[PDB]
Amino acid sequence: SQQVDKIKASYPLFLDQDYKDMLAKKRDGFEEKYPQDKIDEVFQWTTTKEYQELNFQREALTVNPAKACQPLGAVLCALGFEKTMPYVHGSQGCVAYFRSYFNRHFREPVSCVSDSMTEDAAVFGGQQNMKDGLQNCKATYKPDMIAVSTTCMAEVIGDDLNAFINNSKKEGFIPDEFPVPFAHTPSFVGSHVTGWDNMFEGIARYFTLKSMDDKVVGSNKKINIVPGFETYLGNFRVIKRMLSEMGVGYSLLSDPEEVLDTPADGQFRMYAGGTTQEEMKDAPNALNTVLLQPWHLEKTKKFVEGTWKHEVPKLNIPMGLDWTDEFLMKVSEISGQPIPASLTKERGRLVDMMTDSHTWLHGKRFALWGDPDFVMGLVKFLLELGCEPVHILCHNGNKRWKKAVDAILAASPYGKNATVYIGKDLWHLRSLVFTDKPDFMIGNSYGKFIQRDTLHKGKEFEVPLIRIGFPIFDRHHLHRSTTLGYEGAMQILTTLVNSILERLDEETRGMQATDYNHDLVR
Amino acid sequence: SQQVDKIKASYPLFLDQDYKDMLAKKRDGFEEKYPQDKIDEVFQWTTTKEYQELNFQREALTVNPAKACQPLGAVLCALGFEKTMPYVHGSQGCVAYFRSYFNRHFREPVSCVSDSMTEDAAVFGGQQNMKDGLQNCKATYKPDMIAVSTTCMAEVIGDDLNAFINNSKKEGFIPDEFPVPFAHTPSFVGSHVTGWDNMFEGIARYFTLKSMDDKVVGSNKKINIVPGFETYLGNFRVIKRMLSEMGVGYSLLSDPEEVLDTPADGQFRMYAGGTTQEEMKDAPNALNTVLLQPWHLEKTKKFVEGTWKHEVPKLNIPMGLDWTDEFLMKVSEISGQPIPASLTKERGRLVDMMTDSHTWLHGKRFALWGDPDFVMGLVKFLLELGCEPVHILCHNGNKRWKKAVDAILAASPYGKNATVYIGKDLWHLRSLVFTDKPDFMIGNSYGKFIQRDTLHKGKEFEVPLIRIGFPIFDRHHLHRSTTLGYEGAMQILTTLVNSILERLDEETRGMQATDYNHDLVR
Amino acid sequence: MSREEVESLIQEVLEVYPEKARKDRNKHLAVNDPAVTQSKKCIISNKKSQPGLMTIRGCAYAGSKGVVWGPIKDMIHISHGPVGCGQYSRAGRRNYYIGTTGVNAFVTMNFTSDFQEKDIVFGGDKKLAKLIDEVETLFPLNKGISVQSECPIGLIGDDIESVSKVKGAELSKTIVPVRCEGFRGVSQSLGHHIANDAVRDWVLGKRDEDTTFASTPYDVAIIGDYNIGGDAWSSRILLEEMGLRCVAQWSGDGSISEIELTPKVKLNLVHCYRSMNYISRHMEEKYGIPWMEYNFFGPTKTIESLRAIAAKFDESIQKKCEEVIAKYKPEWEAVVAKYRPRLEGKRVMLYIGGLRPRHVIGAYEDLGMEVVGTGYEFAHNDDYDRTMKEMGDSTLLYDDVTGYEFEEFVKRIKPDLIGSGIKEKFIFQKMGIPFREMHSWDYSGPYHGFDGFAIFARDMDMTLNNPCWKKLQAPWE
Amino acid sequence: MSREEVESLIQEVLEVYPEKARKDRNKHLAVNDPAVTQSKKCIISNKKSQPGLMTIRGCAYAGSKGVVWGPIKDMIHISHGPVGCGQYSRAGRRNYYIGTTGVNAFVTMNFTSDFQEKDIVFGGDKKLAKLIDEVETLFPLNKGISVQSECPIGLIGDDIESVSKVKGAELSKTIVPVRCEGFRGVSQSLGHHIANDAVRDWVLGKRDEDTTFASTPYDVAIIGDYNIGGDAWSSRILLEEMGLRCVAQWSGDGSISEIELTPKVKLNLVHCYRSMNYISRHMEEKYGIPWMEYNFFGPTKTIESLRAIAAKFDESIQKKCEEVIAKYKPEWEAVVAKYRPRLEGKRVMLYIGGLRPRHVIGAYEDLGMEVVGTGYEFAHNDDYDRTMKEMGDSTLLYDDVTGYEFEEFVKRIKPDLIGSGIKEKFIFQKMGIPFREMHSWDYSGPYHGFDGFAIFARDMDMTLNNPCWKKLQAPWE
Ligand code: ICS
Ligand code: CLF
Ligand code: CLF
Ligand SMILES: [Fe+3]
Ligand SMILES: [Fe+3]
Repeated sequence: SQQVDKIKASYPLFLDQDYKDMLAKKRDGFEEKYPQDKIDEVFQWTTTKEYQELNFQREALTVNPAKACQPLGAVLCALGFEKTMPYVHGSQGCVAYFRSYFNRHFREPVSCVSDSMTEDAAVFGGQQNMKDGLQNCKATYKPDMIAVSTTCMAEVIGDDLNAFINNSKKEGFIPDEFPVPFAHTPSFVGSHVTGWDNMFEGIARYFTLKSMDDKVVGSNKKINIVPGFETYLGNFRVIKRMLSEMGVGYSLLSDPEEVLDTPADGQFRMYAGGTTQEEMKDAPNALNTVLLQPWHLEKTKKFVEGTWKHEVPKLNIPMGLDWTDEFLMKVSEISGQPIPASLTKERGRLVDMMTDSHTWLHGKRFALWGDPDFVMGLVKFLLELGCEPVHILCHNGNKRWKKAVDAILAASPYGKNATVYIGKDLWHLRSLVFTDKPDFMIGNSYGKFIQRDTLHKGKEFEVPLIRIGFPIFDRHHLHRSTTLGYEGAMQILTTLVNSILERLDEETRGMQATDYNHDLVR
Repeated sequence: SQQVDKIKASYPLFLDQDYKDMLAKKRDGFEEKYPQDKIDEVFQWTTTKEYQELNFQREALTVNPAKACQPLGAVLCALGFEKTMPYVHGSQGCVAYFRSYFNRHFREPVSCVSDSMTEDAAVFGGQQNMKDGLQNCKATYKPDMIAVSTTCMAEVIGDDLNAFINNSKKEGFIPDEFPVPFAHTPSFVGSHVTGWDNMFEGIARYFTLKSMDDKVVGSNKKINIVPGFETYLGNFRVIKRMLSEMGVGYSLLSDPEEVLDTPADGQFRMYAGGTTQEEMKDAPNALNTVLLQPWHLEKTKKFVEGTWKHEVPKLNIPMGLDWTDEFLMKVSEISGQPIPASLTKERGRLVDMMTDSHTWLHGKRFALWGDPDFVMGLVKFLLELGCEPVHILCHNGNKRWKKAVDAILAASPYGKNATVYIGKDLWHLRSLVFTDKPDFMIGNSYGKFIQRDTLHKGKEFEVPLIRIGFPIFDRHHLHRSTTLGYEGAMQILTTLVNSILERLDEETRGMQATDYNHDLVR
Repeated sequence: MSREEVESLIQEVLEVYPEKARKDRNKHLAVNDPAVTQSKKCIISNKKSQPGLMTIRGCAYAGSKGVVWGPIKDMIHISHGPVGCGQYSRAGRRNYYIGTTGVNAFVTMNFTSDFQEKDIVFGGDKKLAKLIDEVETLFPLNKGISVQSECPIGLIGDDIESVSKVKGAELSKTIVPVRCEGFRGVSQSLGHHIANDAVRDWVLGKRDEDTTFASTPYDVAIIGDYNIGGDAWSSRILLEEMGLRCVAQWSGDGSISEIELTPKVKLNLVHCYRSMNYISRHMEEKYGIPWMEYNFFGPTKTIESLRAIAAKFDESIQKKCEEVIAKYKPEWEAVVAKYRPRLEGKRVMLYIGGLRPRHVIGAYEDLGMEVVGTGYEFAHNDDYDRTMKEMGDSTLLYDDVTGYEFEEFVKRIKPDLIGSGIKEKFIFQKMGIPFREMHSWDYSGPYHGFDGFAIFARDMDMTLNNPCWKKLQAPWE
Repeated sequence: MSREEVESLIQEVLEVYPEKARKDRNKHLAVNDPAVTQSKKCIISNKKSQPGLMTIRGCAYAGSKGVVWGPIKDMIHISHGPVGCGQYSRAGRRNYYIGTTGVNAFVTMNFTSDFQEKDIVFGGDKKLAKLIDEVETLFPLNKGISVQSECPIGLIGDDIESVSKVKGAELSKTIVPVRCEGFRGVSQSLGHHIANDAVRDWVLGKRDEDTTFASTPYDVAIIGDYNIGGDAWSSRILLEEMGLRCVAQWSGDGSISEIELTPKVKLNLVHCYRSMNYISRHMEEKYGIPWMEYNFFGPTKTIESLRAIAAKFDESIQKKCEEVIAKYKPEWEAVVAKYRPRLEGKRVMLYIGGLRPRHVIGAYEDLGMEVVGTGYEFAHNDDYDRTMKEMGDSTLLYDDVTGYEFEEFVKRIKPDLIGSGIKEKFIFQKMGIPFREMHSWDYSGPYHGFDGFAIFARDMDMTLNNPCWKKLQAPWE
């Protein structure tokens, strides 16, 4: 039943007595559900150390992974160029899933097309699909550039992107002058960050490789910035603002911040802003190229050093205090522009925040996961605050990245209890947080379920989740936040310290039981 | 006992068995504590409507007030001018309390002096105290200006500020040309916002009243902005940024954002930034003067219209979409500067955020409290979101403000269940949230206890608190947030929607009981 | 109205396509005529999408793993292949269930084989077998395994049925191989078909020789209800008040035991004809169980459906049906009285997958709201035969509508509300039109039954009459 | 260090003051000599502050309401006057307690008369009587009412003792008027004195004729412990393990019943001599109860104090004291072994109120840390008499030190750590020096006893050796 004045959604409508009775009747009659004591015993067993060893003995089964496939990163890279349509050669289900993922994260329209290859394409290839798709896309959505990536179907059947695009141009399906950069993005290799890297390398090669004769390094007095797979608009904004404050000419390649943050004024803008083709063409003339996330931009680094002849600096991701400082020093050295007083004041403000919150941040144990550059930057920042990262997990990381993170940890006394796991999933992390309980988790929305499991063991065993990373589905507008630079560090510090304080307030709200510590001032 | 590897603070050290037993025998032996059933019955009685009727019959007793006294606002106003020392004529305990309050809110050094008036000054006055204090303050802390306010002792004994300052100047204790503006701030009249108004009126009169002969309105092509009692640095920053984006010359009077947000670079800056004396002297040359919080700037408005001859516009606080639009239009009309495209894009982005979060924000019931302008702006924004303010409380409001808020509520269908209370305290609000439970509270840190009280009645009766306002003691770095303009609206919207989502996640975390609604995507 | 105007609009929208694409798309757009009962002469459906036109359709893997097999709670479903598909489809569908996740229920978890280059080159049958071993090791309370294939599995020739048979024999467990490669078919409909065939072949007939279950003359099985936000529950309780016994529930909050016990029921109540008509017809031929379609959207449809179900049983069930209708009459009458004045005269455009574009029309009309256009992602010509009689004259019908097409149709028609998926939501919100997700109920619900009608009306009113839609224009613009 | 350098520093700091202020402040700064016993010959304390010098001192209302009367939980304390006083002092002091807040305990609550213009002009005695009636109506479980006067109450002709007398007689309740007007005295010390006189006059002697309480030769009363962060609790348990019975603790987690029962105890254990030596001496004179000081800061002071209290009793208590010392020896030994190497050689400077500047020196020395400077906001000459023999040679002593003075001294001596209140915390933090709040224990604690020693060492280590202090200089500047 429903009351017209107070209508209940699923929660709490299904906790009504009639619904509870009907559910119990269904379960007792036709489910053949295991007895509750058996369920509790099995859950308790899954919370033990022997189950953890059995879980870490996994080699073939992946449970709750923390990575996506390459064409997702390829689409994100393609969305960062002016009037550019992402075009995934293969099946349309992949494109539907990519659009759903990006829509649920950004809450913004995401444009992407496919040529909808079917079994006929599996038997005879997808050249006709590519031709018809390019013609239809250009005729309908009128893009200035079509950026082609691939699904696994095309990669397995070995579709030749170069031959297909060339034949489409020669047969007149698209104009010969129309830019159609392409990239092979096999989903069985790497993750979405690798797809972003491949797509960027393809676009840069298309716009540069044949025009290196007239290029002189340092001619346009600019610095190239390659952001990589980035899902926080605040990071693009903060990098642009910091470079503008220092008085440094720059060219931010693959900037999607406008198309993912369009205004709601009564009209739908399919394209908005983005890196221009002139910027891509003039990129080799820059002084140098800086990769914000070098641990998944290796192919781009190889192409830039080999072709553009740019001495790409060895810089970590500009996260935290020391690494942001190093990035600023390097950019000042390359450009010759001194660091202004505004950035010094912002850095001092961040240090003041650290000194204010150090008493609450010290000694906290965190289990964190995400992308390699993001994870290593977060670990560095946590070590800057006196926190103790305990379980560091990166599903798409490699051995070199693990060695670098181990070297970072060995440089701080707060990293003595830290262990880095690569190739592991969130079920491994569930076992780890059950056996070696940290104070908090840091990661994407998928960690919420883990917290639920911990709360089933007990309130004293619950591990609260802090949502930093990608994707965040259960919260609104967190994608507008910043993680890079001093502003990003300030945001992360505020979020962490307030999470600690909120948990402490929750634990001491019990009246006449634990409220002696329910302090007004913290 | 303590474990050297895991040392416990008060919580949860006092939850140990020995401590619980020692508390037990203490209570059973020497406290003569009332029986527990009596305590539960009395608490339950305090949660009823009859207790509410008795509570609202209060005439002489104030329980848990939500306001401070005038000299606090006077000190905050004085801190906003260049190298200006706040000087409170009266007793030093008041200054200690003011400094402690402001340090606990801003987590920053707060400078203020007193003349330490004692019993003798009750029969002789504070002339000698004023002279010696002015001399000592100028000699030691070297300010360019000393802004004098008063405590209640001086107000009750009727110390003449003008005569005291004039005699101190005449007898050589301070130079005759040294600016010493003064203001009477009786604590038994109004609240801290009234003290801010009085202090600003005193400073403006001191710097203008005798030099209005050569002043021509609109000669300097600037717009004066009077912020009022403000405790969010982000609002000063956002007003500056919005006026700079519009290309509008402005003079922000009483700007404390720098001295309350100094960097930590190894040196202590007692003074930082602030409104200059030349700005105060040239203020009459401005085109017009805009009061951001008119409901506690009535005396300043009277002085500005009477002396400066400025036609102060009738503008509400620039909180939320419509009122920010009105403020921007008025500034455009006054200055002749058209609204740029950046502000239009920011407004459209705020509208997009509203359209994204409207499903979760609609129908929510809020009990909010704070200052009059802040409360009315928050109510307007909540009505823009489809939310339902139910208990609107303003301890320092008046009848005209109540009528204005009632007119605002009557202009929206979402204000049908809204009641405005003036002169009431947080005990009244506790009764209200017990008898007519809203979804959330919005207010300062003092509301946390109310939440605790509700949690004692039951988890289904708990009312979560959202910390917007002043003061915030139990959280870190919230004073850097923004409440004005589109940026402030975006921050408020994100905070509200994420509070709703966090409460929903907490309510549906129990396994096999309520987890069917523990959705990954919201 | 103005059928000629709608036809001219269709032509103007189609003008931008190339010749072949325009010719193909002309057959998928139509002007409704209720007198016509043969939609094949009016529209065409269930055909391949035009390349590069931003279609909204999914794949067969979405229709099998995400739609049919996924809600089954006591089963472990392995996304055999690379990591992307299971990750994108993990917990994206709000098929509610009751259970301890990770112990006895596994709906919201992502099991995958995580194919690498070595698995592509050398195969993955050994990986699949030893993965099944690990699954039995770590999740002892699972009541069966399904293996949903992705595109490479069909491409590289992995022999998963043999592996499933051998491992199931060796562990005495039900292992169901499903060949739901995304390239098969043109949409999720073939995924539905493949999942139904898998259920028929490997699960449905396991208790053919078992005659232990006690049967009553009032045994019904709810087929095709996936418990989005709880809809199935909100339906089942009504069937419980009518005197019927719901033995099985497919597949939302469904158990493999319910699927096994389904052939023992006396009647099948198919909610989603599109997804489970295959299994319903197979049950009709093999076991003689009659089936009927029903609709619980809005008071009128639910009352009519309840009377129709009561007609297939004796007089006691009819008396109980009249009792339940009388009991629930005041609630929906009050809901109508509160919300119909706020929604009278509002025009709606719909675009959902294969059932809801026609099932929700009655609920909208119960609030005095008219639908000026509908369409389907993947429906067949029988679905259009059904919906063409449920719309008014000169209303727009679209099959596999593209983003540009749908946007232009909205710009011309200008409806008051649009109901589609997440991929159209923000597009249409930025154009100043209220939007409701009709797949996930915009994270609200249920909408089925008398209890769901109140939620539906409240959501429609809160979105249609929201102040946010009146503030899209700057006062200075 | 280098006595002559310290005098030169004192002179250089003093040069900036005018002649009167400089002459006054010269008497409040001293170079400590442990041989000197009479502190009157070196430093002058408990004098009026110089106007306009940014002192840290509070008022008598803070010393009475905030310090003595406030922690009493079952009493309702009315801040009679304008609204600011209670609001600034509400829950600012971490005097912990156990109770149902708003029902049987009222510590974190703000009760005030909220004086307006009409109350200033025409008085507030009638408002006071009405307020007492409302308090009895709304809080029936309160066990007494105190009325703390603010500045206007003393200034205007309010007569609150008469009102308290009549209302208490009518209501059969204890109503205690306290004249703690902030202009009385020069600091919180006179507030302490006035509160002690109020306790003596109105509360302490109510059970003089009552002899129903059972007495034990091991009855002790904790005096001057206000349970900051649970400090008193961490002490009481130790006194419970020695075989003693603690009838009362004043006043943190204190009840009016404990205050009434105190004259029945056999020994008084005065923690804070400064605040409640008056009541201790009055009890000694009137009831013959001996009193003695104790120190539970650090293992050495705690062990010495426990041995002294045991010596005040018979042989069994001494034996139990030996067992408790042996039982707690390994714990603090492990704490020392873990934390002393990380804190060896660190120099500290302290500026706290009346007791803590000297009471915490032993704990720092137990970790190998030297106090090079100390001072008091409001102490008397006896506190300094104790401090000189507590401190080392050539260390600085300051009384009512000003902000400029303290900053200059810190910049010259350059300590590794500073312990003071909130008003100096951020000032010294921006200069790059670790800071610990010694009033509220920086929202940590307890620091008393063996359990508190671990927390003290951990806090000192985490603040002293924090990385944040190594990052105040930008690499480019
Ligand atoms: S009462 Fe006194 S200032 Fe003895 S007014 Fe003050 S809780 Fe201090 S050095 Mo705050 S004489 Fe207590 C004190 Fe010491 S408030 Fe606390 S820390 S031991
Ligand atoms: S020295 Fe002490 S704290 Fe000061 S007033 Fe006097 S008792 Fe109180 Fe009170 S309301 Fe405000 S804070 Fe004062 S000006 Fe009066
Ligand atoms: S049509 Fe459907 S969703 Fe597409 S792959 Fe095929 S079953 Fe799957 Fe999978 S890993 Fe990524 S998302 Fe594809 S490119 Fe392959
Ligand atoms: Fe959006
Ligand atoms: Fe600070």
